[PDB]
Amino acid sequence: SSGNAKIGHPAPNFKATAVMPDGQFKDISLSDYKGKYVVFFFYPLDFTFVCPTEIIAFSDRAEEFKKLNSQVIGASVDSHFVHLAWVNTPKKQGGLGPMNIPLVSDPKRTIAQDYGVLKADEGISFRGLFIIDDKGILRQITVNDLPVGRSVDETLRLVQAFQFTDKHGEVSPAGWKPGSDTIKP
Amino acid sequence: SSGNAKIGHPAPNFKATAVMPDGQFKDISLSDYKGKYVVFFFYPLDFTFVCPTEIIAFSDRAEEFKKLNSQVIGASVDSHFVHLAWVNTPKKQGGLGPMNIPLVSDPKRTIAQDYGVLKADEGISFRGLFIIDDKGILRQITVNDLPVGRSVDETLRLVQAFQFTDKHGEVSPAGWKPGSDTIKP
Amino acid sequence: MSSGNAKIGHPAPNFKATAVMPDGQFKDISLSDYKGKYVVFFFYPLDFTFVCPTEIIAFSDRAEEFKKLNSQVIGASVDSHFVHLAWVNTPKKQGGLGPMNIPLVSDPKRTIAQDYGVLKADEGISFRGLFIIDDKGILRQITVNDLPVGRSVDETLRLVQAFQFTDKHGEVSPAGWKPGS
Amino acid sequence: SSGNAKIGHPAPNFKATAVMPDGQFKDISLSDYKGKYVVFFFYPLDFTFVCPTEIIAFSDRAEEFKKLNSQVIGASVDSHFVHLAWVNTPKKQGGLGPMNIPLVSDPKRTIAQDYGVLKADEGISFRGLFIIDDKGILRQITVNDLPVGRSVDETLRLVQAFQFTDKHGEVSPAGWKPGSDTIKPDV
Amino acid sequence: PMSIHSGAAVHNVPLSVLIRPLPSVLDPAKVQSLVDTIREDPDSVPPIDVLWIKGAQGGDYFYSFGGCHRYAAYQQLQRETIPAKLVQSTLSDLRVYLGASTPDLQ
Amino acid sequence: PMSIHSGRIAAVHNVPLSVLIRPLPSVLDPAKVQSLVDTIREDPDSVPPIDVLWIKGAQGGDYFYSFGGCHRYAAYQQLQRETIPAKLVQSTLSDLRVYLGASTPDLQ
Repeated sequence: SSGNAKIGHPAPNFKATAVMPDGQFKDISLSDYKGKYVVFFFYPLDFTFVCPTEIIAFSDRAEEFKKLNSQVIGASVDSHFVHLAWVNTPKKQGGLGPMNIPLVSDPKRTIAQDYGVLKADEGISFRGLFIIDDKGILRQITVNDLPVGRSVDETLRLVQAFQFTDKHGEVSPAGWKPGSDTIKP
Repeated sequence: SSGNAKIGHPAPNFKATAVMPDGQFKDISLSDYKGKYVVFFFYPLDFTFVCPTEIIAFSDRAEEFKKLNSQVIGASVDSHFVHLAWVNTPKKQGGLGPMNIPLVSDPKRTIAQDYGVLKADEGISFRGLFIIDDKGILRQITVNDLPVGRSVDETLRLVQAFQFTDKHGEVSPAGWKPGSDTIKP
Repeated sequence: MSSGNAKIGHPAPNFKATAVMPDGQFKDISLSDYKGKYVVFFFYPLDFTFVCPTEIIAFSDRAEEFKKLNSQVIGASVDSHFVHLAWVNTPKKQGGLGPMNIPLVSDPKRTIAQDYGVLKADEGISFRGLFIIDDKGILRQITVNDLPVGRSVDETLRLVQAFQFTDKHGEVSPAGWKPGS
Repeated sequence: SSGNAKIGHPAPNFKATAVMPDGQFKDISLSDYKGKYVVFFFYPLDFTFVCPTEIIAFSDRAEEFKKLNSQVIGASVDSHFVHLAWVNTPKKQGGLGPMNIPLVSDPKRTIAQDYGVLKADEGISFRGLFIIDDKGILRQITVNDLPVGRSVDETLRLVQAFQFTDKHGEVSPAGWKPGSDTIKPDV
Repeated sequence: PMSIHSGAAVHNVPLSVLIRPLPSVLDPAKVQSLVDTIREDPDSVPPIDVLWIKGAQGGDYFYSFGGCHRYAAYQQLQRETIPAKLVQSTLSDLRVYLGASTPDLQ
Repeated sequence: PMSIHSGRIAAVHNVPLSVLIRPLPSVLDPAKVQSLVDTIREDPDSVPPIDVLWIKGAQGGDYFYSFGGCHRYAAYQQLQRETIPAKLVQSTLSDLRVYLGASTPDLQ
């Protein structure tokens, strides 16, 4: 499947310290977000030399996910102290800038391992993204090798598509039956 | 990782009977396609009641993958006899129509299991897609629950992106060195 | 021993599986659904092969003769129920099966083939296995042919009648009669 | 499969004392019969109260199997001494009478177990029949519960059918190829 | 010119009772094309295959997964019904199409 | 209209009955044979071509296997015709093993 994350079974729960968008530390769980779709995405490392345009895209367009009643959550193996430092380092100096999404800290590497995206040899997450429905069931697995980023558009397409199918399963009995009277000659 | 398929390690090899686009049966291996990028995608079942628009999109736009020196290969657990029957059933009657991509037959469910996309209880593949580079290394894992399809555009984006990064690793040593003469005051 | 898990004289291994019924509907059937009837349960390798499926058709055509003997014929292969349906709705003239008077069981997990000991491991398909199961769900007969040789409807009827004959002369009350010496 | 006997793999070899049709004891092996098709059939017990019409049918019609270059061999768990006694007991007295087929003795019950037809609780063979080709490969498994016998006709049908398919595999390349000259045009 | 999902009874199924839970990517050329073939020659267009599934308390549900273009055409012509062949099926068949979107049908 | 073994194959060939290998015995209903024999004399273009498997041996030898069109083959055999219309489908020695099992020969 993916280390422990199985399509159609409940997404592995984590409890972890996150840096919320207001700059506070909160202890959140995936189960805290039952009732909402969750886009849970790992990135390798804070404070690398790469323009973090991928993470920023998800933060910038967080409104479009809130409109679809879904929460975007980012994660890496870096401490919450590091996440906070990276947020409060301005982009101009190779930082991240402020965020509209919470950033989860996975220092024990247990969450990365549960979602099957731990690169063992370097002790860091691959570029993994997981879509989890309002009932906490895993619906989608995306995992990219380190050099290739994820599209916010493709992520929205998937969330809308899963939600579409979810919605046309709120159905009442038909009130109609076939028989002599309904047959086409 | 994904059952046995690990990002950055060589993609699990299969040998399987495929229905080629000319309507012949050939015994192909993933290793047959070293030197080309491979988009290897599973779909659940032949002859379901769904318009198979996803498979057709990949067949229709196979030219765009050939242009990028990559081969698209489809797979399901159905026999090669079934694949052939589905191809030779016209779309108008809920068949597939002719194909520009080979369709791999996985009746022992070993290939589905190796790529970690076997839904155990029904004995069928999830909607899994894998990108494999010219050296036979797994670069990308996509796995959707059954009701949501894959984008040909997003697949091309990933193949171009991996190929871009692959290409800017054909580099010669720099003719240049820093020192007193290169410093900006 | 025996046949993978199917033992003569013990209860036939139960399956639950999606079948294509003769009316063209999908139903979820179990072997246990047919207690009270004799069952002729037969595997064939694959749907949509290049062989005239004359063997399966013979059993479908002569299904009346089995119903007369209060027995149900059931066919099975590892192909999905979607495939069974497609094969039924493909006319014989184009190398299909045509309509059926018997249900066709779908065994995609290959668990049923394995239980009856007729799974050819290397190709992931059933041998030509046929099993006779009595009204009490007990396995009475095992027939397994290599792939190129088919089964006779007549020999199958002979076996069902013979087992039923012996079954019937075992519905006995104590004897009202005694010898004198 | 069947205890140890697998369709398409070589039939389990036995070495056992048999009563031959001439009334002698010989030590035979299944491997002795490579080059011939073998119909190897178990029956439960010698000297039961049943008219042994099934065994007699195979003996009586042994010529029809010899014509198809196949050997019928019977087997039970009874000693060779018992087989001989049963042969030399006339039918009129509930014996077997003389035989045109050899009868194999399986007193260790190893052969019955290998072919997966040992009824553990009574220590006797079910009514098992196995068809084995000229190369010693198992092609057919028939096993009946005790009260139902086997047809000589159905056995011949199977032997002829396997032999038919065997024969149309001794083939040379066609000496024909498709091309311009062989194509049927549109009409 | 029929179907390999329903090769006897064709019904006039009201578009309003068909559940179509899979999003359709429709090529409006093929839709417009069929819309004309429906007005000009109804007997050209096969009936769609709908799955008739009974809930746990016997409630009837009619699922359309196929004839994506045909359905779209009859929808454009704001028709009340579409020709369809019904195939009775199980809740376990439905799980193959919907996965974790499969509802708990009553 | 057109077979689900050879629909997307253009080429129909006139295959001599004497090069087709038919290794599976046929149970023919002589009513259906006699019926087709008439449709062949009256209207040849009624009767589809048979599907034959074209399999190459280990040394490139060609073999043409007919497992289907049991009745059609029987009809052209009765009319002592030299050839039968057939669509060729290239296949592997591993495909052939599904049909013949332990009768599968070691094709050269």
